[PDB]
This record gives sequence, structure tokens and C-alpha cells, in this order.
Amino acid sequence: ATDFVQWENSVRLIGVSLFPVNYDNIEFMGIRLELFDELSLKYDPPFYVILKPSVKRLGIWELFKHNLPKYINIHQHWQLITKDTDTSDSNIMKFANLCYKDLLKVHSRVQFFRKLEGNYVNDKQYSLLHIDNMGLNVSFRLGADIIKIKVDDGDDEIIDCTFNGEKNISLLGSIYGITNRFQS
Amino acid sequence: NEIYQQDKIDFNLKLKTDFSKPLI
Amino acid sequence: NIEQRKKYLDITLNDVTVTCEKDMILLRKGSFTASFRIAVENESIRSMAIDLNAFEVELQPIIQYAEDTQNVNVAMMAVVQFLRIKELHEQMISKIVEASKFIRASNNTITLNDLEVSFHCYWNLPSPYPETLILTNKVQKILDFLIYQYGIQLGVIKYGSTI
Repeated sequence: ATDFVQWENSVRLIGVSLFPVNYDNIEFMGIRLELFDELSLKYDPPFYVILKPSVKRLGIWELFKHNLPKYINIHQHWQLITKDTDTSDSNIMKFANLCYKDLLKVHSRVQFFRKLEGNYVNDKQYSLLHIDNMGLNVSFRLGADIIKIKVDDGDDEIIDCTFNGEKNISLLGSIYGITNRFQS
Repeated sequence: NEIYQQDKIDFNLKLKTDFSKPLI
Repeated sequence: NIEQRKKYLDITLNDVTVTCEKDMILLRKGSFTASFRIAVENESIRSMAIDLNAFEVELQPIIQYAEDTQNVNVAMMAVVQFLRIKELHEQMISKIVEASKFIRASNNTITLNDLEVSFHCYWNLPSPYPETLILTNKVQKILDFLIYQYGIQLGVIKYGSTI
């Protein structure tokens, strides 16, 4: 009867899952958000959002605690979906996937410039020199050149670039297409 | 436009027309 | 507590089912089956293989990325979110067709005289959350603003009135 753990861990691979948390004889609802790390080929530790039953109304969940990064607008997501009125299981999953969608977007952005480390691009070796927590400002070396880019968090578009300190436009555009713009 | 805001979430809607740019 | 954790996981999956068969993980939804095979040496994934019994073309972009990156996380979420959006498209298309002179022209297209409105889900890689794109063969800008103002259903219906 231990196949359950095997079944669950398989579900957890999806990245989003609900689970009960018992504390002080109250059953909290936990939202588990797990990201896969393509560099380590492992899953990172889960982020958590914890919901507590309301003591004021029936059928209402409330935000109790969480450890999501500060760039996740967790309270804007909760208000927009629930209005502090409808916290149905369906809305909670809508809220969970909305936070997870934003986590993946940032995660994938940082992972992109770290996966390029060591790889060769345009017969030139890539080396990452700096990247902020949100992957919106990046500096990397390609051969003997130094590229610095500023990214718009909304559309993942490279909006500003410098090539060896000089303004550049040939590398602008979607962030994940920069590897195809070096031929210029 | 509450309906559109909910549809954007449910459908992950992306409009073809970008109203942040000019329509020339 | 065992049974309550399954309750929450059943809620998580909703109408999707997950099953561990051999070293594979099967994602089922009414005869649809997505098979995920992973090889876990030490505590890390070294290889992955995906097999589908339907929507092979619709899922090729994101599934191709996941296999090229061994990212089972993006793979399984993309299938889950794909099954969800496709059902939402069917419901929305049906509501518009039944509530207006729009008629069902194909799986993803509705027509009103020479006006064509098409519903599309496409992968904005590497995101496993597909995006909805509603296209028309006439004035896209008017449709988009009406959708922006009144939402998908009313936007499309009101747009047909402008023709």
C-alpha cells in the first residue's frame, strides 16, 4: 500500500499540487510549487502558499503565509481571482497556476543564460558574467566581446543592448532568439 | 472590462493587436 | 493523513488521471494518453521519452523542447494545460455558435457569411501554458478591441454585427 507515495511523486512532477497541513487541529490548505532545474537535472525545493480557513465566513479560504519571491504579485493574483469572496477549489488552482506561470517565466529566463555557459556560439565560447535575480539585466562574454542586455519582464523582449559598450540593435527582440542574432 | 480580465486568465489570451503600439 | 492527501491531489488533477505503470507515468483524459518515461540515475534525470496517442502535431513544439531539455516538468504541465485550454476552446466556440448567427465551420473555426473567426492555441516556448490567439480574416483590430472591451464571447458576437 506504498504505491501512493509513488503515485503522488508522479503527480508532483507536474509542478503544482495541493496538500493538507494539520496545525493546531486546523486543516490548512498548502499549495506546492516545484520547478525543475535543467542544469542540475533535479527539482528545486518547493515554494509554498498556505491557506487558512476563515473564522468569519463559511467556505472562505484566506492567505496565511507563503515564501514566494517578491517579484510574484501573489496578493494581486489572489484578489483578481477570488475577490475575497469565491475561494472555490477551482479558483485556488487558477490562483496556483497563475503564480506558477510567473515563477516559470523568471526561472526559465535565468536558466537560459546559465545553460549557455561553456557552450560555443558563432565559433565563440559563451561565458555568463552577471545576471540579476529576475534575469532582466544580463552581461555575458562571447569570444572576445562583452554583451549587456536589458529585458522587459512583461514580454521577455530585449529592449536595450550594448556591444562592447556601444549601442546595439541587431540583438534586440525576444530573449530566447538572441542565440540566432549573433550571426549579424 | 472584468469579463476580458477573467478570459485573459482562463484562456491565457493574447490579442493579435498590440494596443501598446501605434496603429499607424 | 493518507486519504486526505489523495483528496487534495484528486482536486489538483481534476478530470485528469495519473498512473504509475512500470517505469512510465501515464496521463489519461477520456481515451487520451500521454506516456512519460524517465531514467533516474542517482537523484537526477538523465533521459526522458514521451509518447502520445493524439494531438501529436498540436503538442510537437513544447514536447520537442521538453525532450531536447529532458524537462519532464514542462512536459507534463504542457499536456495538462493543453487538455484544459482545448476544452475551454470547445466550450467557448460552442457558446458563440449557439448564441449567434455564427456557425461551426471546423474544429477551431466559426463563420458568418464571408467572415471567418479562428481560435488558436500556440506554445510560447519554453512556457508550458499555451496562449489563446483569436484571428479573423477581416478587421483584426476591431475584433481585438471588442474582445478587450467585452470579453471573448461578447466581443466575437458583437464583431459579427459590424459586418
